[PDB]
Amino acid sequence: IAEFKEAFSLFDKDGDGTITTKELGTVMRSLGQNPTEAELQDMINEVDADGNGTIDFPEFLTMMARKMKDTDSEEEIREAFRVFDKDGNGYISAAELRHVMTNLGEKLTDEEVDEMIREADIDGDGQVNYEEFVQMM
Amino acid sequence: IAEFKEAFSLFDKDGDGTITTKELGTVMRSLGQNPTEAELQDMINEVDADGNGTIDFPEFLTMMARKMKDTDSEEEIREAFRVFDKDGNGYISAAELRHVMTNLGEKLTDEEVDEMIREADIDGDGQVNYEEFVQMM
Amino acid sequence: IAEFKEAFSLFDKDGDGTITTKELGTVMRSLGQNPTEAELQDMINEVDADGNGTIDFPEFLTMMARKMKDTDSEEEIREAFRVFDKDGNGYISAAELRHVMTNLGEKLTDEEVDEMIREADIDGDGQVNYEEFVQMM
Amino acid sequence: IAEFKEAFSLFDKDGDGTITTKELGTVMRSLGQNPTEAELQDMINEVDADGNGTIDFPEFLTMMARKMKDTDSEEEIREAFRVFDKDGNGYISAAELRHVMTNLGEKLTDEEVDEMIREADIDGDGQVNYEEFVQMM
Amino acid sequence: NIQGRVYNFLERPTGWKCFVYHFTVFLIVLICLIFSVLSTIQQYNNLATETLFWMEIVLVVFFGAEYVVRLWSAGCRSKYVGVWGRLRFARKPISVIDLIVVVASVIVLCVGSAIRGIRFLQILRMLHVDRQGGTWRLLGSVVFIHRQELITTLYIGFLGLIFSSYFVYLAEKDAIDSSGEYQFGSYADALWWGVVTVTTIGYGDKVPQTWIGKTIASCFSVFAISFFALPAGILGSGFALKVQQKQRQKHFNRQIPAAASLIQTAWRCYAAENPDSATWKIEHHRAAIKVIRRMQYFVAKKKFQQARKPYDVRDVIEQYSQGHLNLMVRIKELQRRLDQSL
Amino acid sequence: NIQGRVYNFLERPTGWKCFVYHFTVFLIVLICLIFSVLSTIQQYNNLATETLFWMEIVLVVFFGAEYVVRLWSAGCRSKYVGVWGRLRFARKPISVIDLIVVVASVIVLCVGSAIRGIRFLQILRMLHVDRQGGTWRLLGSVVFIHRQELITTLYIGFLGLIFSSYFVYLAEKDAIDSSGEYQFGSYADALWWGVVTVTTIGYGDKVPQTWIGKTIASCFSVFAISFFALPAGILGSGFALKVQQKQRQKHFNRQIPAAASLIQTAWRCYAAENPDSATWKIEHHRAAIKVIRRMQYFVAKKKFQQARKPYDVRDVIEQYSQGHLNLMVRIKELQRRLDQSL
Amino acid sequence: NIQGRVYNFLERPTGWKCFVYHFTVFLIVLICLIFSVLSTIQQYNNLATETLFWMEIVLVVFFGAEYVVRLWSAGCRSKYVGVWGRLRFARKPISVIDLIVVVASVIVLCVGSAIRGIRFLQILRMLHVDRQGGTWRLLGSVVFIHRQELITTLYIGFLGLIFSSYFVYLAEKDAIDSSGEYQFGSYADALWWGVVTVTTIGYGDKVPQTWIGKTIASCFSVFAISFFALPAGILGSGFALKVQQKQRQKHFNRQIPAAASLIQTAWRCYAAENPDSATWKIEHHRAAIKVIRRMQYFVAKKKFQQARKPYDVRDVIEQYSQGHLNLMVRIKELQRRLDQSL
Amino acid sequence: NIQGRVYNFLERPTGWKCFVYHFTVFLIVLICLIFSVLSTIQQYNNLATETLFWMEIVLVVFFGAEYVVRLWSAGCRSKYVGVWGRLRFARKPISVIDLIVVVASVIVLCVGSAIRGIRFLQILRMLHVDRQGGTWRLLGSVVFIHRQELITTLYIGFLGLIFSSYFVYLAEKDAIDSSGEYQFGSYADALWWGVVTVTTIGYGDKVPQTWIGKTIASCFSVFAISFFALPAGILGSGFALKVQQKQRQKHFNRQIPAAASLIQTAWRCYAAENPDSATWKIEHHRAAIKVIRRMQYFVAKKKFQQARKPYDVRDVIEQYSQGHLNLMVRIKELQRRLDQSL
Ligand SMILES: COc1ccc(-c2csc(NC(=O)[C@H]3CCCCN3S(=O)(=O)c3ccc(C)cc3)n2)cc1
Ligand SMILES: COc1ccc(-c2csc(NC(=O)[C@H]3CCCCN3S(=O)(=O)c3ccc(C)cc3)n2)cc1
Ligand SMILES: COc1ccc(-c2csc(NC(=O)[C@H]3CCCCN3S(=O)(=O)c3ccc(C)cc3)n2)cc1
Ligand SMILES: [Ca+2]
Ligand SMILES: [Ca+2]
Ligand SMILES: [Ca+2]
Ligand SMILES: [Ca+2]
Ligand SMILES: [Ca+2]
Ligand SMILES: [Ca+2]
Ligand SMILES: [Ca+2]
Ligand SMILES: [Ca+2]
Ligand SMILES: [Ca+2]
Ligand SMILES: [Ca+2]
Ligand SMILES: [Ca+2]
Ligand SMILES: [Ca+2]
Repeated sequence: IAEFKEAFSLFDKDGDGTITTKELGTVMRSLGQNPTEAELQDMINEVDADGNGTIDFPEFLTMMARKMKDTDSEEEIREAFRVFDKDGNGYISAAELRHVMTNLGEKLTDEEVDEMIREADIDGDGQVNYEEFVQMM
Repeated sequence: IAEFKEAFSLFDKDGDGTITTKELGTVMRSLGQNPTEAELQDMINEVDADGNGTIDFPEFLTMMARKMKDTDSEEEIREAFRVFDKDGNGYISAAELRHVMTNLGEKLTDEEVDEMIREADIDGDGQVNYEEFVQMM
Repeated sequence: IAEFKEAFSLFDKDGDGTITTKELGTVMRSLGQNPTEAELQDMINEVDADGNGTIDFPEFLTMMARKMKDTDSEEEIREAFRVFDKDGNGYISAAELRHVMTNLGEKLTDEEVDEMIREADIDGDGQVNYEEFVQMM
Repeated sequence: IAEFKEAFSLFDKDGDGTITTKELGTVMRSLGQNPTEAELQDMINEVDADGNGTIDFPEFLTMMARKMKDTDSEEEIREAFRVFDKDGNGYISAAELRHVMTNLGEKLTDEEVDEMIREADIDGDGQVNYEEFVQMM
Repeated sequence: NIQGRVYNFLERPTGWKCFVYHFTVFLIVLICLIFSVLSTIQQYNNLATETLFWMEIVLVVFFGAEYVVRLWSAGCRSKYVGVWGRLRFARKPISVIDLIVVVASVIVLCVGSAIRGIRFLQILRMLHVDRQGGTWRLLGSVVFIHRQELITTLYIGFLGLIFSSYFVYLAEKDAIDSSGEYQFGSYADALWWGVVTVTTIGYGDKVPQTWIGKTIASCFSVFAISFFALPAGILGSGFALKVQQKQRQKHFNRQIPAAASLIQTAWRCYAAENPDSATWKIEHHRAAIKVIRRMQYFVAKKKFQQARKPYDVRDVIEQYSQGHLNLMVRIKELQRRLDQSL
Repeated sequence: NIQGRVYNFLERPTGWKCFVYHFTVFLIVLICLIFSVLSTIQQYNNLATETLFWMEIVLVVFFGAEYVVRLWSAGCRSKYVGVWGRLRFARKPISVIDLIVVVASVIVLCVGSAIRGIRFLQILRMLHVDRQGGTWRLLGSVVFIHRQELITTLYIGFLGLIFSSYFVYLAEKDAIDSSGEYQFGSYADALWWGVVTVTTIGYGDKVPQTWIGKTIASCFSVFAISFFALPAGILGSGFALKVQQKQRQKHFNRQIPAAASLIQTAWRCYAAENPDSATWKIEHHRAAIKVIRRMQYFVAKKKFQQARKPYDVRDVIEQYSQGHLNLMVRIKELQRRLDQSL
Repeated sequence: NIQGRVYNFLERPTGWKCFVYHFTVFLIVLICLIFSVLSTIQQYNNLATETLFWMEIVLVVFFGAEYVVRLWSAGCRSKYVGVWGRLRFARKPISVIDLIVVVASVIVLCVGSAIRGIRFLQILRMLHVDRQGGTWRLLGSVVFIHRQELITTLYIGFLGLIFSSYFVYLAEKDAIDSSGEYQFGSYADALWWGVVTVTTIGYGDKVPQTWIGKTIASCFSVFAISFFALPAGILGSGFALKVQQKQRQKHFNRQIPAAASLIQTAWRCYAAENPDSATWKIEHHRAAIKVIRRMQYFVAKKKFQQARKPYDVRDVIEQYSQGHLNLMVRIKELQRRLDQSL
Repeated sequence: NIQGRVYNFLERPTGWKCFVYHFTVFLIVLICLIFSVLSTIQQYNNLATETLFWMEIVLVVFFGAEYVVRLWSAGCRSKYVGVWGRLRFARKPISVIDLIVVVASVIVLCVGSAIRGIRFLQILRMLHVDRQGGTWRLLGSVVFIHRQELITTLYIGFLGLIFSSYFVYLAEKDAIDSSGEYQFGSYADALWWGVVTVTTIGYGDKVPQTWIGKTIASCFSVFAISFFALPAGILGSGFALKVQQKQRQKHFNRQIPAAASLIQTAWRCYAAENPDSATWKIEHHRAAIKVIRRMQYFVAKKKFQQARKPYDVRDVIEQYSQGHLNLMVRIKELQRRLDQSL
């Protein structure tokens, strides 16, 4: 509860009580992510509960309230992994997973790829059971 | 009747007998509203009876002829207040109404918000019956 | 037949055997109409039989081949006049016709408006029978 | 197999192992075709198997794997020639074919037009059987 | 103006006055039809003949007066002027129907009084309420739009009916039923049964008796009832799509500039023929002027057609391509101007 | 708050509690109806009268209590306040149906005990489950949307029925069947047969006997069964398109700014009437202010209507035209500024 | 040219001459079929045999001449050249049908004269009017498009029919009706009744007698008539959507550039194989050239497919994304040039 | 790999081998069902019992072997691992159906031999061909999508049936027919007649006799047959629209980047919980990082959902608004830079 106000005020940096696209972009630049205006607008739309155009503290509270472990979220992750999964089965090669994670879509580095494969392929095999991986998540 | 010609000529300021987007924008700037070209075009489209692109005196007369107290207009206001109204009931908190009026959509100031709440919540209660408010309107 | 080649070559002015948007625009500017690129493109699309992008002599011949007196064209003119015609009848006031011709859509001058009303209202009455006018056309 | 790597590396010119729109455009400029960004994007989309945005060596291998002699491709060529073919029959005049090839769509020169007509009209007649031409292809 | 008002009140209803007038006329016609049914009933003829005759006289006088006043008021519109215009209006099928009903009723009541005319005229006069053709016109438009699929359905259904009826006729040609009567005595009877089954009525007077006939009837029924009920679904989906596009149409204020442009271009083309005219305000130059005016007329006609037709994705993409080309041209002009400056 | 909660639980179900409550009530009503059917069966009346009476007493007490508590809870919403508001709520047809059922059951059980009331009241009370009208409202909306085509279909079908029935009546007026009974004794019987055939029921009690009648029946059946089954297809396609557009609608977070703007503009227009008010923050100037506020109200109303209505290609093209005009104006401004500089 | 004209007049009707020719041929075939029905009628055979034989001789001679002239005229198109091309044309099902009808009629009239051939040949020759397959092709296309849902409907309907028929057979296995006959004597009879009920025919020869059977029949009828009438609605909606998209298609002048580009790219790819050719106008360079030509061929094929297919929102969004990327790139170029200048 | 290949060949057919295998199995089941029908026929039991028993033994052995091999091959997919995974696979309804059929057939043939099991098991085993549920799943999806309108139709139809049946029962309660039997002896019989009429079957066993009953039946038939045939049209239009949107869907190469982004964002959010991890590559800063990662996860999920869902006008307008805002911002930046320079 208390940390929510501090986190909300952390993005503020001006004490106006409201978060805007420019404010979030400046915070992201200070962090060092180098975002774009389209990404900023998409994020503001996705977190904006009412849709007025800015981010309010009640909206931030609602966004914190909605979280992981949702059945819909687990199903979405499962079917995304299935789409990545050829042969219609539940197994994908570690090399193929590494290649797709490091090239396709978002870019990842060697250390995070190694952590991902370590957390996924717990056993010493060339395949990863994404169902059990998601269940572990 | 006579005031319609004076009002129509007031927006003219050039005696050409026709109102255009630039003319209306200049009038709005002189008034001090600071509008935009999109708003000007939308207003011209909404008042333009034939749709040629400009505003004529017969069109202004028709716009004056169409007015409030319409059953459709009352229904529209009622359902807008219902959309603003949570719990599906007919009551909304005065604080919530003040917040939504001052932040969401059009911006309003303290004096006009006070007048609105005074005209709405006639009795000393924290709820406003928008049905009776619209009927009073 | 012979005049078609001369007319086609008149728009050419460069002897390349093909009419283009820029060529037609230059011809229109020399005539003194002051057109726009959108109008030029629409005209080229409407006269372009194959749709390649330019105007050929066979296409000009086809355009000359298609002409007035078509039943579809007469019906189109009739229903356009009906749309201009209030009361659902076949009669429109001469003053209303003059106003709509001089203001709405294409602009016309006093002499051409006078010729139009003279050719339409043959009899000394304040109404014009557009059916008989089109039949006379 | 070996020539595929050399051909893929030929478009590379930078040894990064991936072909991009700018790289392909530079290769095309060096060749001397003078392309456009829209054409480059369309080509990249058409050869991009996954759709990430760039061209990979497995995608180039798949593109090489898919080739001519397909029944769908032959049917497409046949119906395109039929669309070019008036009278609903299978014969088109050599002069009309020459005109459409040299003017409509892609531009061709005298030598290539002569080669095309020589390969199409094997016999000394003014008509070309596009069915037999495609079968010969 | 009174002529136009009465013509509107009698042929183009707009208010509750015209609505109640038409409703009362239709209700009177329906009451007369019901009394005709009662008269046709063998036990209720003597007590109904007199009232039927009186109501017929009243209704024929009323319809004669209505037809006379409608003919008088038909001259409001410019299309109907003078004797020739009145004749052109009377040539319309609804006016022809009214005239035929009036003359037949008058001659029948002059002859009379047992006659089938006093009933068939009521049957035909129940059709008089279809003023302006606002129903038959819609039905014909939809049928003409769907003609290809409707003909396909009719042909497939008829061919299946013929073939299956012949097969069942071969199957049960000599199948005597319990009542000692040949259920399928001839291909005509078999075809009647086939029509009944494909129309999914099932009277039950003719039913197959042998197992071959039963199997053939079952298979053909399952594979042809869909085809013989297809027009209902086709017309229903057509009506729904038509009303959806009707509610999706643009407002009537977006057609006025297009109509104005079309009329102006047509007038310019017409005046181009006359050498001495006021249209010559901005030999070979005259030919160029008339060609340009013809092109303007064509483009105006196309624009009017597109504006009248409901908005489409092809219209959207065309307009966007035009705007994008304009923006690209202007940006190219700015680029070349900047290059010239620097 | 408890009043609002109980009103929601009794009239606007939202959870499994309300779902199971309504399901149990409907199941009890259905059980009572089945027992009424058993009582109406001549052989199962003495063993069912007592249980029917007891269940009727229990159910009438339960429904009286439910109506009383619903009337008490109807005051949660602002529309129903005081005696007048409670009367306005009771004026609703469903409340009227419940009150009529309650009073009729009470008076019937006070009089009683062979009576048709104890069954017709169950028949009418099976309708009580249609709370909020979430079914009849949808049906009425779709019928009113498709009214034109529905009326066209009804008129064409009725006219075809009448004409074909008369033709068949003329064909087989004197066709004695095997059982020695006139199949078509009168136009009334012929019309009954026509209704049966167009509705595609085929009872078989009246079947044509002469070949002229058979041919006419076949042709008219093939050409009119589609029209008399058309409303099913029309309503089905309408329902499918309506649900497709419902699933295509925009989210509820896109209507809030439009509603806010509409309310603000309406309040500004209302306050413009009062001369001394806080709304005078940015004679002739007052008239200009009120005209501008009226224009803002109109444009806000139109924007709200467009936002509420599902997205359309006309909305897309309008928005693109607005954006393109904005971009063109700004590029023109940049061009003129550059020309001024150089 | 006369060969092409006669082929068009005989197989691809375009004018009222061909329309009236086909109408007359179809009317003659229908008249012959009606006379065959009259002959099959037991009381109208002696007075119709001679005219049937004469009309059959005339029609077989006419159809033989028509087939001969059609075979002669089939050589206009390039696909049919020489003996092999004529054989390929004759291999088409319609030509096969005509040849079979001709040979069967000739052999039947040579043998003859009571025979079923003189009627079944008329039944099969009523199919000859379906020239070019403009009906069966459309039906097959729609069925193949909807195959998944059609198979789902057929499977669900058949399974429901089987299960409900078995349940009713168990219910009324020993239910003797009034006429002293077992209505459901075996599962075969119960299955016949089930087929009748699901097809919604209702012959009435077999009707349930026990209350369990009546209840099961009612429930299954209400829950399966919709499924067994589903194909009618599916095909109707499919036809309506197909005709809507057909009327929404782009004009034929928007496919010409795409076809030209496809042909040019295909020819370039073909000529790339030959080392010495005129196509080498702008080893490793040759491989790059052929790869680029292959890519051009693929993109041209995709563009042609998109142009041929009716305009879609995906096409609109793709084109807008391309244009927006172009504009963004050019604006970036202008920005970098301005930064370099200043 | 052989386990996966055999699982694909036995449960997810892809080639003509699997197609012909399933076709042969279904044909054998259908042949066994036909022989069971012949056995149920009273005159064809002694000559069919032995072959029915032999075919049943062969088929039960074959299906036991098929179930065993399917259970062995179900371990290819990761969802089914070990004993618990095999049990989870067997818990699926189709596997349950197969197991029940196998055990019932084994116990029946061990007991046996006149029994209804040898037929009801065939009836239930005809359902075994519905592998993967590719039919029932589609039907359930469409029904769940249209549930609101389907419930509305069912409720309106049932209420109309009840009310009209009661009215007709009141009309013809004492109408003795020609055969001296009460056509409507009780409300149960009247309700059976009402069900028959609304389902449009028309058995003809119960037909109204009095004119009041005939009129009520006609009016209610015309006004309720459409409602009781509505589900056919609703489901047909739903299937057609679903297949149209299916053919309008985007290609599978447009979902890969969205899935990649979703997986990456989910992994980042998961790793944010662990303090010491490699994800900390670009206290309060940690909270900001995790909030930003949560926002990225949400936007990636929304983008993936939009990409998976077929393209829509709302998607088009959203994308255009984003692009227009980007262009406007960049043009504003250029304008302010130019103003600063000059
Ligand atoms: C619910 O169960 C189903 C499942 C599928 C359908 C369905 C839709 S379309 C279709 N094709 C048909 O009904 C076509 C094509 C396939 C063979 C049967 N005919 S033929 O009778 O017209 C017919 C009859 C006689 C002659 C001389 C020619 C043609 N069959 C209907 C109900
Ligand atoms: C599968 O085979 C087919 C093929 C086509 C159709 C079909 C669709 S629309 C249509 N036009 C009709 O059914 C219209 C128009 C054409 C003539 C017949 N009527 S009338 O009976 O209403 C009728 C009856 C009595 C009176 C006094 C007036 C009008 N006929 C139906 C089934
Ligand atoms: C107007 O009143 C209405 C209301 C709703 C509908 C409706 C639409 S879809 C649907 N689902 C059905 O009809 C499905 C699913 C629900 C249970 C009944 N079946 S089963 O008979 O096919 C059937 C029969 C036998 C066997 C062995 C398996 C399946 N029921 C129909 C009419
Ligand atoms: Ca802020
Ligand atoms: Ca907000
Ligand atoms: Ca693993
Ligand atoms: Ca002006
Ligand atoms: Ca205006
Ligand atoms: Ca209040
Ligand atoms: Ca040129
Ligand atoms: Ca051209
Ligand atoms: Ca005049
Ligand atoms: Ca690269
Ligand atoms: Ca790639
Ligand atoms: Ca050749």
